[PDB]
Amino acid sequence: GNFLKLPDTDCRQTPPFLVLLVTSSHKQLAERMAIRQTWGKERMVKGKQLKTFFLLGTTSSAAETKEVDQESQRHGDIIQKDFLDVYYNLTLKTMMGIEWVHRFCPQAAFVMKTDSDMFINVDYLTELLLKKNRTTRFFTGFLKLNEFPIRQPFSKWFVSKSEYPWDRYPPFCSGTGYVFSGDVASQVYNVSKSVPYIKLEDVFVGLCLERLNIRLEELHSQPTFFPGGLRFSVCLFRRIVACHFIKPRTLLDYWQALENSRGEDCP
Ligand SMILES: *[C@@H]1O[C@H](CO)[C@@H](O[C@@H]2O[C@H](CO)[C@@H](O)[C@H](O)[C@H]2NC(C)=O)[C@H](O)[C@H]1NC(C)=O
Ligand SMILES: CO[C@@H]1O[C@H](CO)[C@H](O)[C@H](O[C@@H]2O[C@H](CO)[C@@H](O)[C@H](O)[C@H]2NC(C)=O)[C@H]1O
Ligand SMILES: O=c1ccn([C@@H]2O[C@H](COP(=O)(O)OP(=O)(O)O)[C@@H](O)[C@H]2O)c(=O)[nH]1
Ligand SMILES: *[C@@H]1O[C@H](CO[C@@H]2O[C@@H](C)[C@@H](O)[C@@H](O)[C@@H]2O)[C@@H](O)[C@H](O)[C@H]1NC(C)=O
Ligand SMILES: [Mn+2]
Repeated sequence: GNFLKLPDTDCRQTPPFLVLLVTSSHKQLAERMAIRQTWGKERMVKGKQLKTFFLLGTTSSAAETKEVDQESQRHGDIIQKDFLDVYYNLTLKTMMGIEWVHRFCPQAAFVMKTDSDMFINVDYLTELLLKKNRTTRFFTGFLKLNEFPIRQPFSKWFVSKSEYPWDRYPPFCSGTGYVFSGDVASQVYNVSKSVPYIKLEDVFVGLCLERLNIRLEELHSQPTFFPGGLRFSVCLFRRIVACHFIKPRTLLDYWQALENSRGEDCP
């Protein structure tokens, strides 16, 4: 599948319950280390297996290439293919992770694609997934159902009429963090080449899901995904799945907070 790097893992021997696919660029070593020491730490969660992998492309920098090679050797949790790792190549990065699930971890019950600047409560997520009784063609996160392409020309998410010619986008979930049943990876990979390309990964995936007639669903009666970020509180963070706008130092402090208060009860 042209994977310069493959994780040292065997999903047939121990099928994971939840696989985390984390996007980060080569220089963001601090982010990856904070995740590996916090919510990305592999463990049983209510007896369910959690695995964490980092999606990376390639870089022109010889120094960064070397560092990432050493990191892969030392940690074995990097999935890599030869594509220029840049913001407007995030669609390739996403499709690489989905390809990895399809070819090497079709046993995964659930897969979460997430950003590096995020806080994820796998405990609460696992609890909600076990409660949802939705194991096939399932896809959730922060639902974006009536979106219009951004035509403001210097905007990060700007798309020309040539890049996306229609007035509205299909349903999709924030690329900050979305979750799906493992089977969906195979279906998306399968239809990927037939769907109109878009440089925005979450929209691209939304196009594929629409082609597949897979409808987006809310994970819970209450909001659990926060692309806009949140005011921090131990009690609030115990009852959410994902929060954006979290830098590495902050992530470590939040993880420590939750550890320090483990054992107290909340309203
Ligand atoms: C996305 O990554 C692809 C693959 O690396 C980039 O395409 C290559 O661009 C390099 C220059 O960096 C050329 O030398 C190659 O001929 C291209 N190869 C292919 C297969 O296209 C592409 O430029 C990247 N996208 C963006 C927006 O930077
Ligand atoms: C003010 O919030 C922003 O509002 C725009 C619409 O006006 C849009 O909903 C933004 O979400 C982004 O939408 C992009 C496609 O247009 C998508 O590729 C990005 O990943 C979205 N970003 C987030 C944070 O989900 C929204 O931020
Ligand atoms: O070349 C790049 C640029 C960004 N990212 C990742 O893509 C996600 C989105 O980037 P960022 O948070 O900077 O932007 P946002 O989409 O929250 O505006 C993050 O996990 C980044 O680490 C990446 O893997 N490669
Ligand atoms: C998930 O299922 C729980 C167990 O209910 C039993 O099993 C499911 C698969 C159905 O066949 C149901 O008719 C059975 O009684 C429920 O307690 C729980 O509410 C379900 N969760 C949701 C979100 O509906
Ligand atoms: Mn981000």
